[PDB]
Amino acid sequence: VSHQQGQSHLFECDYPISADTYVINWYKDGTSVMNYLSGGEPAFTEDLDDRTDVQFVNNRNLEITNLRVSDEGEYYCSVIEIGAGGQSGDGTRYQLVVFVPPTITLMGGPYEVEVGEMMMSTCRANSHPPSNFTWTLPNGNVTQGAVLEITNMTQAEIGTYMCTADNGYGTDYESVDITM
Amino acid sequence: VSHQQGQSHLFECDYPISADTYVINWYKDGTSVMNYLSGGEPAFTEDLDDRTDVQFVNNRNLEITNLRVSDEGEYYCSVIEIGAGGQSGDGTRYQLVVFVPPTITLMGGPYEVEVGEMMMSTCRANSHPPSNFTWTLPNGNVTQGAVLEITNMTQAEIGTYMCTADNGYGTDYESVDITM
Repeated sequence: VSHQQGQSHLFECDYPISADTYVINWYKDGTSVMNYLSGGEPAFTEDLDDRTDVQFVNNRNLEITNLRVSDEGEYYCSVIEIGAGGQSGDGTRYQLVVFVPPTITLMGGPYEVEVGEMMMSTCRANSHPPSNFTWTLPNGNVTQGAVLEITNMTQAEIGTYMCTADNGYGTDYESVDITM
Repeated sequence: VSHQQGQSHLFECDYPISADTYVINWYKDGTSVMNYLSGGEPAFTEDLDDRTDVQFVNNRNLEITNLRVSDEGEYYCSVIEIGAGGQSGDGTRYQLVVFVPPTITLMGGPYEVEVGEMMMSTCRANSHPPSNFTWTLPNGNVTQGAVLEITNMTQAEIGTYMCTADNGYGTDYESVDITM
């Protein structure tokens, strides 16, 4: 399940609780990030320690109201019923994705090139997951990879070059002219 | 055509230029934001003045590489051919949308309410365009509007309440418990 940064997500503890007294834990990648004893107060731990944007709702469910990329991971609750006939088990496991669409920045040059000289340009992008890159040359040809390289500048190489960055959660492009 | 903030957009001047000497202007909502004389240098004006993230590519096209919400508007180029038989005309008009998905923040209370007393909660969201809001009550009933209001707290009103914000370009929600 995916969201962008700053958005909320609520994980449901869907284990059938039937005891008057019980303990709930929420786990992130196998480590407890919240513990709760029925009738008490939820205590948030580890990655969720010192976060003001976390909530325990309906005495069951975990909510993070200001998602960060670092919040990504697998979440599930474990329930322990206290007293006679008391059972224990886990809720459904959820995989949280917090994505950031690509925004490109370009590093390199020169973009004005002497005949017979060279240039290099590295396309980069702020994103999550990390993006895949291509360069599109003035002739439409698509090159795979973040690095654009011209080794022997000719009248044939002058034109508009376009980087594209795509991480499955959005796309960005940026065009620059290479001239003599 | 839509993008998120920080992404690029390139507007094409698709007027058929056939003169050796010509002038190109780019307009935003009817006001010139760039002028260019063939063989000279592009000069960016008005809203595009003092922006380092603007480019004039292929002696034709306008590019903004760090989009802001304020960049929204209608864009088109106008071409003036200089000399004998010289013509003039406009390129295609484009409508640029720069959206921000909703991120909710909640304002109000109390969320612990005395019997017979009242509470109010106002759901808000950072977004563009501005979002439409609903509250979902513990009984599933969906109320339209950003404001949640409880006037006579009863055992019947306790439970989880959920605001949803949606602006056509994404959705966010946030759940809070109202108890006695």
